[PDB]
Parts: sequence; C-alpha cells; structure tokens
Amino acid sequence: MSEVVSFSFTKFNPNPKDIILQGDALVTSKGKLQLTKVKDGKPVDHSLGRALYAAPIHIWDDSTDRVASFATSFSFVVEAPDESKTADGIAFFLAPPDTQPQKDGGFLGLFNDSIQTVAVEFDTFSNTWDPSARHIGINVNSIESMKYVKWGWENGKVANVYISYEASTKTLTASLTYPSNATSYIVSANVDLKSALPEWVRVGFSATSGLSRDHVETHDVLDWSFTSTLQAPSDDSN
Amino acid sequence: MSEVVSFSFTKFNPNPKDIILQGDALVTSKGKLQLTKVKDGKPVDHSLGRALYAAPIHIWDDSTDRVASFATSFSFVVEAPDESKTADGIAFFLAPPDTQPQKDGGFLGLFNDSNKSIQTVAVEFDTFSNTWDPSARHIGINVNSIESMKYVKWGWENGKVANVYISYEASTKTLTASLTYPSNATSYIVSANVDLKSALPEWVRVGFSATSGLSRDHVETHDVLDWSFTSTLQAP
Amino acid sequence: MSEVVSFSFTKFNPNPKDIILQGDALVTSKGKLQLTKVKDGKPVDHSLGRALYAAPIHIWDDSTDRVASFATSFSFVVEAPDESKTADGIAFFLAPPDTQPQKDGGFLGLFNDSSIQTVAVEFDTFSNTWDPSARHIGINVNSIESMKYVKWGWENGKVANVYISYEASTKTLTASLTYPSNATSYIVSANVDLKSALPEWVRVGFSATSGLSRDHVETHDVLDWSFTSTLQAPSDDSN
Amino acid sequence: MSEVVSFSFTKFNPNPKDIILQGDALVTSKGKLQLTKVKDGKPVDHSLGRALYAAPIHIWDDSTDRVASFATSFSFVVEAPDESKTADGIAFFLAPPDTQPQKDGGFLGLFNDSNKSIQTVAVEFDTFSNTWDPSARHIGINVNSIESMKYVKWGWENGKVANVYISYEASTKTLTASLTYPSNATSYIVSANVDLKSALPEWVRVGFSATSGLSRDHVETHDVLDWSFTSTLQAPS
Ligand SMILES: OC[C@H]1O[C@@H](O[C@H]2[C@H](O)[C@@H](O)[C@@H](O)O[C@@H]2CO)[C@H](O)[C@@H](O)[C@H]1O
Ligand SMILES: OC[C@H]1O[C@@H](O[C@H]2[C@H](O)[C@@H](O)[C@@H](O)O[C@@H]2CO)[C@H](O)[C@@H](O)[C@H]1O
Ligand SMILES: OC[C@H]1O[C@@H](O[C@H]2[C@H](O)[C@@H](O)[C@@H](O)O[C@@H]2CO)[C@H](O)[C@@H](O)[C@H]1O
Ligand SMILES: OC[C@H]1O[C@@H](O[C@H]2[C@H](O)[C@@H](O)[C@@H](O)O[C@@H]2CO)[C@H](O)[C@@H](O)[C@H]1O
Ligand SMILES: [Ca+2]
Ligand SMILES: [Ca+2]
Ligand SMILES: [Ca+2]
Ligand SMILES: [Ca+2]
Ligand SMILES: [Mn+2]
Ligand SMILES: [Mn+2]
Ligand SMILES: [Mn+2]
Ligand SMILES: [Mn+2]
Repeated sequence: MSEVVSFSFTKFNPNPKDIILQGDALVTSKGKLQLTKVKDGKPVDHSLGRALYAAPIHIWDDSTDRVASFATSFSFVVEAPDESKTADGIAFFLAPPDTQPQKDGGFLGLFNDSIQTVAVEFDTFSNTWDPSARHIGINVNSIESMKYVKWGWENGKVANVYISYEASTKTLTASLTYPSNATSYIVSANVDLKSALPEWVRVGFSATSGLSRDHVETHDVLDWSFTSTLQAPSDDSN
Repeated sequence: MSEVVSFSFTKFNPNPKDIILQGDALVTSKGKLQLTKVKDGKPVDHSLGRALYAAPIHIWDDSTDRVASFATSFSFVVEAPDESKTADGIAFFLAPPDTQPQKDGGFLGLFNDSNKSIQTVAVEFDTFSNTWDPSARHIGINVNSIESMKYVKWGWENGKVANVYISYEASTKTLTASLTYPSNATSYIVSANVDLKSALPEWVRVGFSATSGLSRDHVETHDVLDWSFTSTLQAP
Repeated sequence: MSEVVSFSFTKFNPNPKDIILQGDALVTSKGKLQLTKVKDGKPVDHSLGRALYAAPIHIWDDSTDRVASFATSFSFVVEAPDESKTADGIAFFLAPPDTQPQKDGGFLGLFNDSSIQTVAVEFDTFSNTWDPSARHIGINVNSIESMKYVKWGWENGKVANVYISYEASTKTLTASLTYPSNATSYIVSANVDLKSALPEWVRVGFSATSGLSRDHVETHDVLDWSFTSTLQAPSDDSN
Repeated sequence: MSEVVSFSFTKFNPNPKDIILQGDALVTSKGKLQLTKVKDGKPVDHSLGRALYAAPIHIWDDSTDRVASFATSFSFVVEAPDESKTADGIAFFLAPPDTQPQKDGGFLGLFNDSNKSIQTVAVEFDTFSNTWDPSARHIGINVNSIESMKYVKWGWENGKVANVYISYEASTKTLTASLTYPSNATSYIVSANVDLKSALPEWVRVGFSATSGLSRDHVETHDVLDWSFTSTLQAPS
C-alpha cells in the first residue's frame, strides 16, 4: 500500500538505456535531449521526437482506490531562426506504456484527428483549436486544451518547468519560469487521472517542428527529475 | 562538500518540540499551526505569531563558494468574517538563527520602520494595502524590506485552502513562489533575482510569520496546515 | 553529472508492470513475490523464477569515470516441509539489461557450467561441490562459486530482513540478514570492482530455484523491496 | 499523520550551527568531528565529548499509536598510539532533548551506575573491558544501562575507517547495528529487540558520545568523518 518511484538526471548520457527514444529524438554528445532534428546547426521541418522513462509508473490502482501524487521538474530551450514563424511545440506527458508517436505538426506527436494521454504543452503555433497567442496548456485526451495560460516565449532562453499533481484534490498545476528575466507563468486544472488514463503509464516528452520549411525551431530538454507516490488516502489531514 | 536537510509534516503535533513558536503562535488540538489568535471561533486583532524549524539551515559558505538551492511546500488558510476588511497577512521567511519578532500590523512580524535594516528574505501573502503596497491583495518577494522587490496581484479566497510552492535555484539566483487554490483551480506566480549571500547570513532559520489588523474590524486567521522543506548546499 | 534512481514497494501489485517476471515467478493476490512454484500450498521441484525492475540502472560510465553507489533492502521467506532437505536458494543480483534465466538447481538461475556477467548476493540452502558444507550467504562475482561467504543459520518460514550496500569509493559490497523473530543477524563484505565485472548499464532483481529432486523443496518469497542508486562524480574533498 | 526528517553531511563545517557540541567535542579545520581531545597530535586522557543534531526527533506519539522507524550511517576512526592499551570508546545514541554529558571513562559520557534512571538508547563501540563488559572489544546495544543487552565481539582496526549502518524497524522493534572496514572488507553485526516507547520519551535528540581513558597510557582518538540520518513517524501499517 505504498509504491514510490523517483529519478533525476542533471544531464542525459548520450546512449541512455533508461530512456525510450522515439521518432527523431536523440541525445547529443554534450548530454542534451534533442527531441526534433537539427542538421548543420539548423532545426528541420516535419520532425517528431519523443522520449519516455523505461519504467512504467503506477498512477492509480482499481483494487485499492489509490491514486498517485507526482511532481516533475525539467528545463528546456526552444530556439527559432525566425521569431515570427515558430512551430509546433514541446510537451510533458503521461500515456499507456506501449504508447507510440501520434500525428505530427500541431498534434505534437501525442494526439490525432481520427487516445489516452494527459499532457502539459508549450505550444508555439496557433492551430484552429488554439488561442491566438503562444500558450501553456493542460490537455486531457485531446489536442484542445482544457485550460491554458498565455506564454511569453523567450527565444533560446532556458525555461525552468515544475509540474505537480495533488491526488486528494485532483489538481494538476504547471509553471514555467525564465531565470534570465525572472518572469513566470502558471496554470492549474482539475484533472481526474483515473478516468483519463490506465492504471500504469509511461511518462516523458514529445515535440514537433512545423509542416512548412519556414516554421522551424528546436525543442531541447536539458535535465529532468520525476517522483510519484501511490499510497492510501490520508484519513486525518486537513 | 554536500550538506542536505529535509523535513515534512502532514500536520503538526500539538506540542512540537522541533518548532520554535514565537508571539501568539500555537498548534491546535487538531494539529493546525494557528499563527494569530482565535477566541470563541473569531480571529482577534493586534496579534503577531511566528514559527521556525528548530535546526538552522546552512544556506551559503564563504570558504567553499557554495550557496544552497531549496524548496518548500505548505498549505494555508486565511479566513475573515468580513471579506471587505482584512489585515495584515502571512509569510514564509528566512532570517538569522536568533531571529525574534519585529513590528506588528503591516510589518507582518518581519520588518520594522526604524533606521536599522533587518536581514530577512520573505514571500508574503499580503491582505492589506499599506502606504508602501500596491492597491490589490498581492503575493510579494521581499528582500530586507517590507516593500516588495516584485509582486503579483492575488485573488484571495476567503477560508479556502491555498497550496504554496517556493523554490530557489542558486545557480541563477532565481526565487519563484506560486499559489494554487484547488477549490477553483486558480493559480498565481511571481519570481525575482535574489542574491542570498548578500541578503542573509551563512546560517538561517526558516518558517512562517503572520499578523492580524490593528483595528478591531480588520481580523482574519493565518493558519498553516502542513509543511515540507528541503535544502542542499553543494559545490557549484 | 548526477543520475539518481530510487524505488520502493511495501508489497507488490499482483500485475506489476514495472517488474519483468521470468520463468515461474508470479505475484500472489496478497502481493508476495513468489519466485518458485507453489501448487496446492506446497513448493514444487525443478522450479526457476526471476524478477527484474523495468528500468536499467546506470552503474558506471566509461566517459567520465563515475561509478555508482547503491543500497537495497528487502524481506524474504524460505519455508520448507523438510528442514533436512532444502534446495537451492534465492539471490539478489545485477546483470546486463537483456539478462535471461540461466542454469537451474545449484546454479540459482544466474550462472552456468559453460563467461556470464552477473554479480549476486546469494542465500544458499544446499551444499553443491563448490559450496561450504553449511547454509551460507555468499558474494558472487561472475561465478557460482562465492568470492566470500558467511555461514547462515536459516530459520524455516521466518521473515528475513536484508540490507545490501555498495560503496564505490572503496569498492566495498556489504550484505546483511536479520531475523526480527529472534533478533539474530549475519553479515559479509567483499571488495568487488563493478567496472570490471559488469557492463555500464544493468538490470537488478531476484532469482531463485528449487531442488532438482522431488524431495528437496522450499519456497522463495520476497515480501517488499526498496532500491536506490546514485551515479555521480567521485568526491574530491572527503576523508 | 506523518513526520519525516532527514539530514546528511559528507563532512562537517567547522562552526556547525546545526550541531550541539558538548564537553571537549570540536570540528577540526578539515571538517572532522573530533569528540575527544587531541594535543600536539596525540590523544589526551580523561576526555569526554558529545555532539547532537539541533532538531529534536519525534520517535513516538502516544495519542496516535505511532513509533518511528529510523536509519543512520556514519564513518569513524579510532586511532591509538599503543594498540595494547585502548580506552574507552565511541557511541551513537538517542536521549531526551535536554541531555547533558554523564560519567566519563567506561560510562562513555552516556550513563552513570549511580543513577539507573538515565534514559538513553545507544550503540557502543567499546574499546576497554570494564567489570560489566565481555573480555573482548565489542559492539553493544545498550538500553538505559552501560551493561549491553546484546553485543558482538569486534576486531578493532587501529586508525582505519569504519563504516557504520544502524536501523530500527518499528513494527518488529528490531534495532540492527553493523560495522565494516573497507580497508580489509571485514564486517560485524548485532541486533536486539528494543521497545523505544518504554525506554525513551516521545521526543529525543540524536548523535554521538565518546571518552578516552582514565589513565595516561590508555588513550585513543574518536573521530567522526560524516553522517546521514533519517526517521519517519507514521501510522502503523
Ligand atoms: O507552417 C507551419 C504549420 O503547418 C501546418 O500544416 C500546413 C502547412 O504549413 C502548409 O504548408 C500546408 O501543407 O498545409 C498544412 C495543413 O496541414 C500545421 O498544421 C501547423 O501545425 C504548423 O506546423
Ligand atoms: O485596519 C487594519 C489596519 O490597521 C492599521 O492600524 C491603524 C488602525 O487601522 C487605525 O485604527 C489607527 O487608529 O491605528 C493604526 C494607524 O497607525 C495598520 O497599520 C494596518 O497594517 C492594518 O492592519
Ligand atoms: O536433491 C537436490 C539437489 O539436486 C541436485 O541434482 C541432482 C539430483 O538431486 C539427483 O536426483 C540426480 O539427478 O543428480 C543431480 C545432479 O547430481 C542439484 O545439483 C542440487 O543443486 C540440488 O538441487
Ligand atoms: O586505564 C583505562 C581505564 O581506566 C579505568 O579506571 C581505572 C584507572 O585506570 C586506575 O587508576 C585504577 O586504579 O582504577 C580505575 C578503576 O578501575 C576506567 O574505569 C576504564 O573505563 C578505563 O578508562
Ligand atoms: Ca498548436
Ligand atoms: Ca500590507
Ligand atoms: Ca548451493
Ligand atoms: Ca567498556
Ligand atoms: Mn494548444
Ligand atoms: Mn505588501
Ligand atoms: Mn553457494
Ligand atoms: Mn561495553
């Protein structure tokens, strides 16, 4: 009646055997997780890459009415040669363990037109279902976010992300901070993990570059820490 | 060289030998840290309470060029009988280890209006607009002054549980504070560049401070429901 | 330059996605990891079971000269209908990520009689030709023949608490067993060079076998498990 | 209903505001916790030193039926100029929060035969056979007495680093202590059934105590090199 898992990497090892790389994703010799293709130092169009931690995570348990609380921190960089033409974005996500890459472009490698996936997206291009401004969105089994906050993307600057899920209140909270100019953004939503996802999931990142040559950008993850605890609800708190 | 300290309480024992209680602060029989006085269910005016963890925390070290990264989470409630008349607020803070209560009211038990500056870094949840404050209720980052270096407007929800997370990243000197109300999934965040080495001594105590208003009609509670803290002092 | 991984289960979930079950191993409805076969309440002969955590662990890195330090705790029970006829044993181990079951019987599902990379701490209940006469706790480096052991007073059906630690800076592997029922304990340590014994990445877990005769039978059940490893640069300023 | 505390130091800062130093204990300029006096490079007789973590630890609560489980690890050295004449030893201990140094010499700064009312639970690394001791140097588990409830013979290695791990499993009341010399891969262990609720008050301080001999020729250092402690007080399962 307690299961706890954590991991933390201050950079990635170039051939990381505890990370499942999908699509174009790779780790560079200097330990950056380059989700979308970069060639000759330029980001390339029509790229999709994802990365998952090797172990599935026990996020809820039907036989005991436990639901996990979790938290994750990571830093990422999106750098674009043209700040007026950026696409498509990067996300943190949870999905069934055998999850594969879904539709490219605006679907971020996570969703499709035709899917259980919960995601926090950092969305750089306004699709038909998006607000006009770049945004941080919380997504539950749809590319259309259930709640978002407008996001002032800073080209090429390190973004520090912290995401937490409080099982007792069903509250998912996502924040981004730029240390370069000490500016931050936050959004929360009420999210029921038990109805959106299966009992076991893999967790990780997904990103796509645009579907035209002139809307390109990198989606690089520099470090990552994750913890989840599946335990019985407390009867005495408040 | 690494020095790591962590503590977590899902609620407080009523006689907590690892918390230094100052002023009016107490723990209720149900395990809530009641910073400011409550009589017959009503919050009382002219109250000041603080609470510090017993062990000092090593936040920087001159000889080895180290500065700590830290993070803290807690939940709190501020409950007012009259939503239009609320004072003064609650704060999480770091101060020298022998820190004692400082001025009441708008000074939140943390600062004062004398010539002598005080070493204290705080994140304040401010319910009352003093001369030095913005008009709205706000979350502020305060570095050795009751006047915040940076703040965000705050939609205070009367009697609702607020979840706070505060982190400090030594490598970029970035302090970030967030508040979320799970009851309506609404959140607020503010960050600031803060140099701990210039603002504080090498060792500090950490905890909470709160004050109620200096008029009988401007009263509210300042209760902390749980608390987790971790700090790591390690080489750059 | 730091990679840290930790997991802890107070009992196992009956269909555990984050455990790779091999051979006969299964988790019971009450959350026990039953490595070797039990039919109608009795342990069965010629059984081999193993179980590994799903994530590979980064135990050394050629590029930076880091070597991990790790610790693991677990509780286990070995229960036998006949105390004078026990075989073969249970082990905690580290092996390459694609590790598969190896020889049964005295080989504990880990080694064979053929070059195998596996480091193990074994709780050995039957004296093979390479064993001391008494039951024992052994530290094993790429061989079924232990590099060091301590004689072990096995208590039939009682919970045994194990603690194993590896201190990279001294290459010291330490293994202990305590029975809380009688407050009795056993310990053994060895100097083990993980870099030369194993690949950079490994999987970790348990292996056990029952006897190769109908009458030498006993359970090998694990009740909980915690593990933590840290791969970081060596400390330059400690003692 | 959970209270968790953890701290770790890879070496001690020279003016450690989170450690209460008592008696002769000091931290050297290189970060070693030197519990007993050293003068001109030589350990001095009639010395007693102790050190406690600044925050009290909540080890049981009557109202909720909780008892803590804890674990601690540390390395230490005991170095003697004359291997045939060693005294008195070093210990890890738990005591009431306002604990003060008790008798010197064989009482390890922890106990006193005059007063059996002392509350203190300890794991001792005992280098000198007193009247209440076995003959050999030994690792002992002591509960409100200098006379160990359980011990194991200990092959002390002069001036070598010893790695200690101690754990307390609340649900079975099992206290387990182990010592390992990395230098020769040699280890010792002992366990005991210990009821913390009847031995100690609800809140304690934790740390170390040591003493050097009560004669000029029985002298040895008692230095702690690091430390890591965790305790969790939570509902019984
Ligand atoms: O330009 C970036 C966007 O491309 C969109 O796809 C467009 C594409 O850009 C255009 O050249 C033509 O092929 O029509 C496509 C419609 O599918 C993506 O939908 C959008 O996400 C951006 O990546
Ligand atoms: O009403 C809440 C505020 O009280 C202020 O104190 C005032 C007080 O309101 C007024 O009655 C006067 O007589 O005394 C004080 C003016 O010096 C506090 O200064 C302010 O922080 C609020 O708490
Ligand atoms: O009886 C338990 C031991 O069996 C040994 O295998 C024996 C087997 O028992 C015997 O019937 C005959 O087949 O010879 C085999 C090999 O000598 C295992 O080697 C030993 O590990 C025990 O399990
Ligand atoms: O020599 C070390 C031990 O001294 C013991 O005390 C002795 C003392 O050495 C001696 O002078 C004698 O006359 O009486 C004392 C009691 O036997 C300590 O008791 C012992 O703990 C060591 O320190
Ligand atoms: Ca989009
Ligand atoms: Ca104010
Ligand atoms: Ca054998
Ligand atoms: Ca003695
Ligand atoms: Mn979007
Ligand atoms: Mn203010
Ligand atoms: Mn053997
Ligand atoms: Mn003794």
